[PDB]
Amino acid sequence: EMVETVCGPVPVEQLGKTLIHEHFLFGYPGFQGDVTRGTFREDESLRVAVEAAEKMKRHGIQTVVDPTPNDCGRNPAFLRRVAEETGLNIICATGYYYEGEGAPPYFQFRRLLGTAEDDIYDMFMAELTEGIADTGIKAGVIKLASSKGRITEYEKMFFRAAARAQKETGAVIITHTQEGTMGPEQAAYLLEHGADPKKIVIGHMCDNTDPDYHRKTLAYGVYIAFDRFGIQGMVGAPTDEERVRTLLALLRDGYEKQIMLSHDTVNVWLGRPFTLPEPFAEMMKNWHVEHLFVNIIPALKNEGIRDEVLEQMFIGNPAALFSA
Amino acid sequence: EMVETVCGPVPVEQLGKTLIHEHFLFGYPGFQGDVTRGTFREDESLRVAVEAAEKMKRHGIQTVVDPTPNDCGRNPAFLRRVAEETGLNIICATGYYYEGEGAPPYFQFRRLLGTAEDDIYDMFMAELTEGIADTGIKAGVIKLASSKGRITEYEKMFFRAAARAQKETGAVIITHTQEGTMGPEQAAYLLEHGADPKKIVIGHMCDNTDPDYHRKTLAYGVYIAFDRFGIQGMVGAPTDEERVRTLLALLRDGYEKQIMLSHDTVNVWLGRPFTLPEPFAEMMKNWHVEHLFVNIIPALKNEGIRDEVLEQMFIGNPAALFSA
Ligand SMILES: [Co+2]
Ligand SMILES: [Co+2]
Ligand SMILES: [Co+2]
Ligand SMILES: [Co+2]
Repeated sequence: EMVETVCGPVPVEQLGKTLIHEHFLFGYPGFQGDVTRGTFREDESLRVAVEAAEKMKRHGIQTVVDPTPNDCGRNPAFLRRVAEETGLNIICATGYYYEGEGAPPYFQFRRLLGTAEDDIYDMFMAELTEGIADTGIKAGVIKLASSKGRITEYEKMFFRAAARAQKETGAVIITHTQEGTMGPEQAAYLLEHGADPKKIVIGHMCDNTDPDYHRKTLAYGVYIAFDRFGIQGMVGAPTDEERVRTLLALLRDGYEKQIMLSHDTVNVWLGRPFTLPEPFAEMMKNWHVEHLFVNIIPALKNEGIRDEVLEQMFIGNPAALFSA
Repeated sequence: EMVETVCGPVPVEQLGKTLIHEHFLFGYPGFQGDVTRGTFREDESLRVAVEAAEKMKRHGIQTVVDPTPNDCGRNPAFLRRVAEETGLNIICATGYYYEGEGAPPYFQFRRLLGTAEDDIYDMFMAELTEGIADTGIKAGVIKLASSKGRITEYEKMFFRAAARAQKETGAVIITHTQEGTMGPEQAAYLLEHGADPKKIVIGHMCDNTDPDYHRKTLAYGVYIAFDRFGIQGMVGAPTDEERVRTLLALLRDGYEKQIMLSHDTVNVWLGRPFTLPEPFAEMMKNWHVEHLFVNIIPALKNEGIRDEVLEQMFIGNPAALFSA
């Protein structure tokens, strides 16, 4: 009946309205090497992160799951500062990213030593049950990620280790899927290694616009997340209009007890600042923590989606997910 | 007349006996994610690094070039602690590793933004002429690295930026070659982009046992390094016996003014500790900073190599390399 947050154990019944997937900080692996020109400005970063948290609170959000991977600049102590300042519950993750935006050399080397999968399991257990570094903060979810059209040999080590850790702890698993691929495959592979579908959220499912793909994933009894609302503009990637269309089809089928919504925001980028080209920037303008509440939810309600269904997704589902 | 060390400017004439390629600290990208079980313990690490420095001093070494890449745990302030304690000159690098043991996502993303190559040049210039982070330490070399059988599109950004920075600063370039490939190609590519061959060291040349490959590289007028003595058994390394065989062939051809020797030690590993299996462990037993002096140099002298040739490699060559 408890979940580990960056401020310690909190009753699951008190989580309330939740965003299942947002980042306060995030950096692409390699950002650390660009420290001279891409300094981490902690004060300004905290101010921005706190402002984001306050924007969430204004729409009734009480809890955020921040699944920033261990190799992507995860900073539990920083998250704790945000939570202490705002009263928001923040749940962090233990896990590594997928190969293309991860840092595989370290555990690839340990794989050559023959200990990598066991080391990963040990890491998960340490961070779920003991604490991260010297912070005293425990992770509340395991973050998994796969590549485009493939769960690689490297990635599979983490999947297997995650299943082992989940069996021992009852921990929630949150995943990344790449470019609308591998949803059913992730669910199937985790379940074959004994993971509990009621403790799994298959992420970035909104990237795929074919509802049959979602239904294949939902068939495993897992949660799915439409967690990238506001991200638009890349070549073959979907629009919010497409995301909403897909979501409406699944709600019509009665899948609301398996669906959660988020934005996958990056409120503070680690490394050097950057700007997107003007056409791309305009397309990305809705990518912020208020977008679900100001734009998407009103659109769902315009289509006749009832408040009880919306409450199921934002309140009921996180409560059920984190409950034994 | 001067080179930047971790303790500031030192006259090139005062560098004396030098090891061209050793790591006080090193981690494979991703080590940061295993912080809980693999925390950097600074007091013990400093004790070990200081001991390594004292071992090198006992054999007359006055200077070490530590080319730890920016994405592999480079810590200039730590190197400065070692140097302040021991009086050893330590010269550090600016650069990123090759793809397979690097963290490319960050600069791959900036390549997509259209700024990466200019950003890398900016970083090199900042770190060579201003300082690394808030340390006040300037790098004295640029570290470059290529993959097996090719210099990738990613890697080439760094090669071009390095040639540009060299033209501007006169900085020395130190390279990594992967599995005995791309020696000639690196030299050719750098010179094509205006780099000075008398300021370039093509590294890991000892991995290749065909002296024609070395002669092809040497014809560009660059330095080469047999810089991995002690590494045998693993990663396809030749044996030290094979390294010595190749080296003797080149010294007898009269190439001593273009050759330098080192071990490429990792004195303190970043991340979780590890042990090699007993067969591998035994093969790697000589991989330490005293090996060239206790074992290899005596083997060379047993093969008729004179003190004047040895002094050319360890004293004359580094002095020439770092001189205008
Ligand atoms: Co993701
Ligand atoms: Co994310
Ligand atoms: Co190397
Ligand atoms: Co090295």
